[PDB]
This record gives sequence, C-alpha cells and structure tokens, in this order.
Amino acid sequence: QPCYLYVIGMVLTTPLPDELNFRRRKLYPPEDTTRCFGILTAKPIPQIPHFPVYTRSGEVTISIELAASGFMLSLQMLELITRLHQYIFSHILRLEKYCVLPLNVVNSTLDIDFKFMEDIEKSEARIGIPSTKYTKETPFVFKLEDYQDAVIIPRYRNFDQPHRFYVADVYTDLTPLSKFPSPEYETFAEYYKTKYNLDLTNLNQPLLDVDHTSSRLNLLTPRHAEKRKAKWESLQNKQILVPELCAIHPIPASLWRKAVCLPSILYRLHC
RNA sequence: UUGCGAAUUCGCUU
RNA sequence: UUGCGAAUUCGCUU
Repeated sequence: QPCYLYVIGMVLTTPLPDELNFRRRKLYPPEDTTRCFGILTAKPIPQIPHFPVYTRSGEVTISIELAASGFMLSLQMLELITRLHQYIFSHILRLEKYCVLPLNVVNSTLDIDFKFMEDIEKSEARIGIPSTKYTKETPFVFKLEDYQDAVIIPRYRNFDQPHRFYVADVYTDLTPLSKFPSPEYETFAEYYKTKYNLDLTNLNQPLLDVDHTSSRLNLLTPRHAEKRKAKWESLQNKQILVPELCAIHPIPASLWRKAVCLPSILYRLHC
C-alpha cells in the first residue's frame, strides 16, 4: 500500500504580548528548530485551511502540507514508526486511545527521522528514571550544551509517575553550596543530604530553573480550594534543581513543545 | 489557564 | 464487603 507523507508545519505568527505574559516566560517559536512532526497515511488528507493553536509562547498557525506521495515503506520501518506513534501518546503525553512521526531536514528537504527514532528506543531514559553511578573517581560531569534544549526528571522521587520539567534557565552563578531558600537548611547540598540521603560528586555545577511540562489537551482557544493548587503549582515553578540529581529526557524540549499541540491538531483534522 | 493525599461538615435516593 | 457532588482545615515540592 502506497504512502502519503504530510508535514505539520508550525509558525508563531503572533507572539504572546507583554500584558498576557503573566509568568514572564521566554518565547519559543517552533520554526526555530528544524525537527518537527508529520503524519503518515494510507489515504490522502483533504486540503484544510490554516488554523491556530494557542500556546505558552502565543498564537501558532498550523499548516498541513504534503511532503511526498505514492511511495513504499518497508515493514521494518512501519513497525518503527508505529511504536514511536504509541510512545508519544502514552509515555510522552500520557493519554489513552494513521501514524504521527518526527521529521527533520537531511542537510531544505524534510524527511522521516529514523535515527532520532532509534535513539529514543535505545535511551534508558525513554520510559523511567535510569540508574546512574556517580563516584569520586567518576563524578557527574556538567555539559552546558546538554541542558540547552532539555526536559529533565528528578531521579530521586516520584518513581511511580516521574515528573518532567523544561529546563527554563541555567544559573551559572549558583552551586549546590549556594544558600537554601528555606532557613532550616543552609545549602542545597545539605538539603538533599538531610532529606533524601543524597551525596553530590560535583560541587561546582550551576543549578537549574524549571517550568512544568503539563498542559490542557485543547488549545484551540486562548487561555485568556483551587487556591491550594495555585500555591502548589507556583512553588513547583520556583523550584531550583540540581543537574546531577536529574536525568535528561531523550525528547528535546523544543519538540516536546510541538508534541503537546498534537491532540489539538488531530482532533481538529478529524472533525 | 497544570496536582494526590488525609481529616471534617453537608446536599442528592424511598 | 457498592456511590457523585459541594464547601472547609491540613500534609507532601525547592
């Protein structure tokens, strides 16, 4: 059966304006990273007009364009594409339900990203918290570049259902020896040692700012006892995390952002 | 424009 | 050997 390959093109046509940026976030135009999502089908998709999704960075125009058609794909790659499609909806978006898949340029030409897919399948941070053994002779090593476009997960808690945070900022002027925001602890180091019996091998690493990854499923409209949830969500966002204590997720942050738009788009397309 | 957990008071059936 | 709904007080993050 011949295939049709469609790109879910994405542009931030209207950036979030000041009076709407209450949380004072950075703006993230999806068109600043080449990797993105597309749709694979056994039957073509009728020409649908441009429609908006409303994101934290503002108004993103969605566009479904045909990449290729009438081609064949090996059963092997189809099994790969399908496994990925399932991965994004159950493990990445945590939902319950032809094929959605990542695309990326080859060197202007956009194509199915099989390498990136095999990477995800090979990651030991694809599903849960991985086991990493830092000692004095093999201390945690900080690579600033690995934290430029990342989603992270605390290795030390929430084993059942791990949290995922966007790295919002890297604070080069802080260390695990920096003063703790709460008085009962002098330092982050002491805090993680006192509370979680955690020891650090690297006392010179910058600390990380974080932003929660969760969002509502429907973004077709702008976001413009519940008090207890607001206080909690606020402290969640104000958390400062130690890089050594977190695992980096194989899905980069700029693609994680595009992925949370997907239910809004599939739902729109099929209605 | 996003949480689970524990108490407590109360509405809803014939 | 089986419920949903509304208030309220509180614990859990850094």
